[PDB]
Amino acid sequence: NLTPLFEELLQQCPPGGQNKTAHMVSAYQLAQGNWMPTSCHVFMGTISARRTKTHPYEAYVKLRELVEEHKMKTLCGSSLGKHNDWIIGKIKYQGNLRTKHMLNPGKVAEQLCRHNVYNKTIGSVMTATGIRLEKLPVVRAQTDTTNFHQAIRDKIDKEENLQTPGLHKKLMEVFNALKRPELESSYDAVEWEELERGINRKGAAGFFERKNIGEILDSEKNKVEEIIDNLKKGRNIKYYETAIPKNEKRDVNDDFVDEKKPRVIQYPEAKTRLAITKVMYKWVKQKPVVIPGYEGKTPLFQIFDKVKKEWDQFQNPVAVSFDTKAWDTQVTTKDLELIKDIQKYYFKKKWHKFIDTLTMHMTEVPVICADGEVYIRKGQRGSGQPDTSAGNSMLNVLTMVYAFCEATGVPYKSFDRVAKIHVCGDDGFLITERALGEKFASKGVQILYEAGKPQKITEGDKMKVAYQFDDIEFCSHTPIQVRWSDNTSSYMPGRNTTTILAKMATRLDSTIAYEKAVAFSFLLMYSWNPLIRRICLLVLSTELQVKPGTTYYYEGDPISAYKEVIGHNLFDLKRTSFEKLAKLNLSMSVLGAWTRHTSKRLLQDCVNMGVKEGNWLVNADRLVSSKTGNRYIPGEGHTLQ
Repeated sequence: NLTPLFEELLQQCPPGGQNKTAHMVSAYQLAQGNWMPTSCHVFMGTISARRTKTHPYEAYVKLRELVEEHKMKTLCGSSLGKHNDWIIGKIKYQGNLRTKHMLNPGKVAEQLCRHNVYNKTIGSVMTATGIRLEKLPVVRAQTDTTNFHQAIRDKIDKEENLQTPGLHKKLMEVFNALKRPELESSYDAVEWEELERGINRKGAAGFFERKNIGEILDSEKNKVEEIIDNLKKGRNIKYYETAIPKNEKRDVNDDFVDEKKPRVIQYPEAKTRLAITKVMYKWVKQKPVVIPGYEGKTPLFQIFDKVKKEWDQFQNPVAVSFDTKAWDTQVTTKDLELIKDIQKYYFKKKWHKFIDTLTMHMTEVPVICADGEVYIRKGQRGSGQPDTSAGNSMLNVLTMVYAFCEATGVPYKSFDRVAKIHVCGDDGFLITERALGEKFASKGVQILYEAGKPQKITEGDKMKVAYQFDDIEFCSHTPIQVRWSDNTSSYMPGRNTTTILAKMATRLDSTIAYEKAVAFSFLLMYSWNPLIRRICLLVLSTELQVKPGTTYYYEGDPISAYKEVIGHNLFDLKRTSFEKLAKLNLSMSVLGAWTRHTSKRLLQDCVNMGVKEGNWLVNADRLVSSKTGNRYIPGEGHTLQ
């Protein structure tokens, strides 16, 4: 009766270990009365209790008393580490972050250095069909300095999560169930050439740097090699991260979902990022993949077909979603230490002192904000570290297998026999049989809280379950089935039409070639969406002399290029799933972004252009060509990046 009240309190208790000595009672037994909490330390949703016949509300006031007693004797003195001392010398002005859990030593001197504009061609195409641009959500919000420091105080300014005693030994036992011993002690640094192939030269400079990635490559390689040398020998470097709001000028990726970035971007200097990537390439880029389920290298237009083939081998498949609240701030020092031990498993012994020193620097990180304010972060992850994707994915896989096995009784070495997991940093889900998944979905919240990865406050304290394939959510997307004219069916990455329109029509800048790279990219993703697909085809049909400039672009003909990645011709897309299309279209009607005329004014504009003589891309749309009589004859075309 009082059970859900206790379930909520137990997610405020400090995690503890087993007891045996004392009777260990759950939130159920507590609300049944006649149990008195001896301690507030929780182990698997149990607490210790003396059978002294209490009132259920006396028990609750007791446990709550024990917890608040604990919380005030625990919020207490962070001595700065010698290797971070150098940042104090650069301090010039008093701090004003008002942080309650990490040092704010002050503010350094300001240093010597983008708004949301429309893509005019793409935007005018939408305006031309009655899509009302003013009703579309804002998709690239820039935070001002005051809400930025608020985001720091709100999300970063925290003490490290308590975790179950012995957790990381258990996680290490999960790792040993899925290591790849044929790769142990084999990873070595890579050559400049391999590094330079896969690296964005626009990659951002840190607070004290001036040159970006490409400029350091061109003229300051010796500075990167010196950092490698220091770390390799175990000497300290002047390691620091810079903090910027999401969608700031320096918010640039070194390598369609961009919602997978936190509000505060924290990133090491470009010299330092190159140093880490040169040595740890094979691990941070996952070449080869050793993280089970890792999908960070699978294209979004492929991922759901791959998952479908696994869903299809279960009697009663369900998927349980991982939804950790602000994952990067929940990463603890013991978590980083676990990743370090795993890296050292795969790396040759000559890089172990490198790995150790890097990790030490990452456990207490000086962070400089854009405005110069300094804070000292304990643990956590900066979203811009080269290890973010690989470290987070591995950490997520271990913690989720741990939680599932503790929850269901399945032993770690038996996970691969009853469940399939997929991860992209903190994002992911596992597929398994309905009984197993429902048992994991109810208990996972409390176990994952005690493992130091609290889940987003869900409905009834259960994790989200998908009972049908296309209710799965992953990388901001969800499966939508399409029908091909060869009588096959496949799945594409679905997402709300309102969100696709806003992403397509807007840009941060400080050219039609870029708009056609966007249109081709969105065509690769969203050709299941008749409205997106037709706008793409029109924009691509604009100024055909101009080559395209941006996750993907096409050499030669975009329609051929499409046929290469997707494996069908655009013209063979017969049908999109009726129900899932209606779901993904609802916010068009809720926001008033379209009207009853919009779908036909768009089709008409395509027919109007496609009946004309020539070779028109719009005629690659099955239904447009149906009404023009003309077809599109492709040239020779290839997808690149």
